[PDB]
Amino acid sequence: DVSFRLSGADPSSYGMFIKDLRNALPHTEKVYNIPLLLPSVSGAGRYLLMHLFNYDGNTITVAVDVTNVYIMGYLALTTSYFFNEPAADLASQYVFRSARRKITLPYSGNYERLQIAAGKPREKIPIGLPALDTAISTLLHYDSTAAAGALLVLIQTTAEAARFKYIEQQIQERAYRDEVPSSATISLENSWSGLSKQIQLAQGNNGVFRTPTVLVDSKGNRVQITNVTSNVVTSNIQLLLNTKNI
Ligand SMILES: *[C@@H]1O[C@H](CO)[C@@H](O)[C@H](O)[C@H]1NC(C)=O
Ligand SMILES: O=C1O[C@H]([C@@H](O)CO)C(O)=C1O
Repeated sequence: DVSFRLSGADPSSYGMFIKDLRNALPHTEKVYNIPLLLPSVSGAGRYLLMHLFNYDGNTITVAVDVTNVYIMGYLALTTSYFFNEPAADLASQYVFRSARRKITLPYSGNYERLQIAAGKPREKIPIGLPALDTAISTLLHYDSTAAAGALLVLIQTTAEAARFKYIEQQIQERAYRDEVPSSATISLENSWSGLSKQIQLAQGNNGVFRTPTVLVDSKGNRVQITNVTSNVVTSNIQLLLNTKNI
């Protein structure tokens, strides 16, 4: 399991948590020195438990699929909550089995469905460590509209930061003040699968991408990523989605 405590959190301790989250995910190989997540994992071992505590020290446990860093659901006190999707249904066979009841959220976990539920695109939802405190607090007691927003914050501050050092850094800058995510953040989030695939295909193409990946950079400019010498690959991305799962 991994844990994170908002009380006393600072950029350094958040960065530590994110490192621990990345290190909790298994891989047998690296591709251009980036850990390649497994194609598949059998049974219960497929799910990592991330214990999160708000500033007041109340906690939720979040279940994360170690093959794709997707959040399946979470436990708040004696009640479990899972997305309305086959993968999370499965997860519910293995995790939080002693919850007194299980709620299926009225939406799947994809960004587009969460945004609709939350009533706003994530461009307009501030993120940061205080937003994460708020999100944990929201999730402690069921409210599906509010939870959609809290889940968007939760996903981006945990899984997306684990995937991209740049997003980790964004959150670090938002340690004590939330701000909407930069376009670059959105762009990386949206491109993780595509980036992951091209990086894997580049191996056999001398580090060159079969299809270039268009992103938004730190300056708010469009950039075209063609090969593994880009900073996106050498410095930013930290985990690759197996092409088996694309
Ligand atoms: C690879 O990427 C670098 C960094 O963007 C760029 O300057 C260079 O032209 C590209 N090289 C090839 C072989 O495509
Ligand atoms: O395809 C997606 O996977 C994650 C989701 O599973 C939650 O982690 C996400 O946000 C998407 O849009």
